[PDB]
Amino acid sequence: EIPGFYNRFKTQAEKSTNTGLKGRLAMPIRANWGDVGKVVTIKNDLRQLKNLFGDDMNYSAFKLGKLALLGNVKELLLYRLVDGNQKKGTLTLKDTTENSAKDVIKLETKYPTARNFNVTIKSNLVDSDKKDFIFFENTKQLFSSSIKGTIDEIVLEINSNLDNEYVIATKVADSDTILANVVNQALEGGNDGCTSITNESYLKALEEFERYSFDSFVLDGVADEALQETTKAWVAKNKELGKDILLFLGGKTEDNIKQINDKSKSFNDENIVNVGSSAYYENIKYTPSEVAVYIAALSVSKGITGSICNAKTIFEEVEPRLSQSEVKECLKSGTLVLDFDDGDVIIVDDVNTFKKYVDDKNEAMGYISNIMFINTINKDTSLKRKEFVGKIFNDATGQTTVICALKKYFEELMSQGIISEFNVDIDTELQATAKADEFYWKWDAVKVDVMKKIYGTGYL
Amino acid sequence: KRKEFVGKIFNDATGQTTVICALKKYFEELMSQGIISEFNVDIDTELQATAKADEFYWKWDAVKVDVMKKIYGTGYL
Repeated sequence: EIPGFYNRFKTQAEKSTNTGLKGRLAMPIRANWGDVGKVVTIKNDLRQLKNLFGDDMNYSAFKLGKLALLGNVKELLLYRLVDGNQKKGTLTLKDTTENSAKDVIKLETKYPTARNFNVTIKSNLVDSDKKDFIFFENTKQLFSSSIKGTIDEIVLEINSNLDNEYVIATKVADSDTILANVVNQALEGGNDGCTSITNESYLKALEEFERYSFDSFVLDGVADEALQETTKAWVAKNKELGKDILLFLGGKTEDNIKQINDKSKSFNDENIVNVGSSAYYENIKYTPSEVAVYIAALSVSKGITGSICNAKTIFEEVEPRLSQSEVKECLKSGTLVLDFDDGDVIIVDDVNTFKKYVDDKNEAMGYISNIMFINTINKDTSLKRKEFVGKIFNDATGQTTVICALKKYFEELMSQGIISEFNVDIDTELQATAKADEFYWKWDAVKVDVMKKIYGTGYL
Repeated sequence: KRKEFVGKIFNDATGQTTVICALKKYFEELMSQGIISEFNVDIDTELQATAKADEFYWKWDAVKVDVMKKIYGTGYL
């Protein structure tokens, strides 16, 4: 640059930061409003969810999004599910100067929907040629504007202000004629999003979700069986492909605790978590899958350095309600069920559906926190792939560098206290059999536990 | 190296030794860079016996240093 003393001030996030959030979650959702056919990330502010997908609790989108956000996920990734017939609302405007009136402007909702987004056009009381363009939803006004009677400036203004973000205006003809007055005319022709949604839509959503990486998946708070087996196979495929995705599920409200335990027996992969209990938060019930959304969100928000075996929930009630016998039955079945151990609703344990089996996949694998730990180690290691694969020569120096980097990572874990003991070394047994263009290595560790049970004995 | 050695040294033991020494120096330079893990370069006495007096035969083995394409890890907890 030219000589001088040029300041460039950077007080954007000086101390406006907090560290109370973590994790990311996947969400196929049915929605009346918002983008369609894309996987969109949502920051934890619910205002973003409300803006980008509406505020209708009749739909899985807003309700499950609110539950996930209250789960304190750092970034919530959504995908709007639709049938192919799903459509945008639309309205058309016409001129009045000519006896044979001609359509000159068309209004269409910015996102596909079927809501009653309405529009009003009336004569401007100040200027003769101006028309006052006002927009509503069921007469609840969104935005008002006034432009002279030329179509180009009218559509440009209507598309300019983001107060009119609900609707897009397009020019039908290049007229300079006075528009026709409308009063609360709905943008018709749209279709909602709950229309004929089937397993194929969920399959397409999952195929879209293959692109990204996630900490957990919950399947739209829907307990349809065939979707559950499909997602089970999909997660198994993703695991075999090096994508370590965890899955939470919730049974149907009609299922008895015996049926829920049978389903939790049917699932035995460690990445499957079955939720049995229903709950109420704002005096409104939530099916086991709807609360499975929340428990998955809370789990991913916990991340490492935590668990869920007694994490307090937002729910004001829980049902069905279990004695210690029923709780033990559910845990032995691998079911996760909420509890009312105190005046609040409390998560009973960290169990997953796998826990029915014991020894080879160890008992700690029956707990979700260990699976999150293993998936995190696999993810960081598969991040190291690109640092080390195809970039170092397999000699003693390259092996030493790889081992030193992994040792530094595990020592960082040790510094956090997550691991009580570890060692990582070359797998000389397999390294002897290794081909010259490959490397084998081994590591042992001991994750630091957490009190689930405590016992006290008193003397007087 | 052809232009350095062809038509400029007499095919005697001295010339063969000089050629072999130069090639050895080159391969040792490669070794110093670590590109080669092992090598040897020597006169091709099998073909040198059949070689005409105005020509030279030589042999060399080497082992290029590989790179990780595949890596596998196994975990214990």
